[PDB]
Amino acid sequence: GQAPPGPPASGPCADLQSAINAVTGGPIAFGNDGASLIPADYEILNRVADKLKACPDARVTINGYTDNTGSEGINIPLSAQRAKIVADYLVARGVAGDHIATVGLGSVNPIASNATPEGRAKNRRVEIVVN
Repeated sequence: GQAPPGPPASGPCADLQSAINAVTGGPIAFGNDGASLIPADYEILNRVADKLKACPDARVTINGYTDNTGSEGINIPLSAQRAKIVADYLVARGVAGDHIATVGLGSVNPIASNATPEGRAKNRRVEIVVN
């Protein structure tokens, strides 16, 4: 079952969005595909987790994106994998996994032109959104 998403005084909390955005400096830029993030990864994810634990009442939606040059449909599970990576780190840092939501939107909000692989590398980014 799934507990009804009706939080009386839960949800609206400190601006973790702007807080985490301040550390990330925007979206989560990746530089590895096919394998997992090796040690000496991103201290930012460790930093982000800190404020997510500060207000574990909140819900965070990690949105993953991809380039549109790929086969549509696959982008969904793919970006969902990218987002899961962050969640795993957050949970590993002591953040409540049940309060973290990882989604894969594939190609939705394109940052750069897909004509160039560079832009595609930007488009495959992931963003942490606070509910």
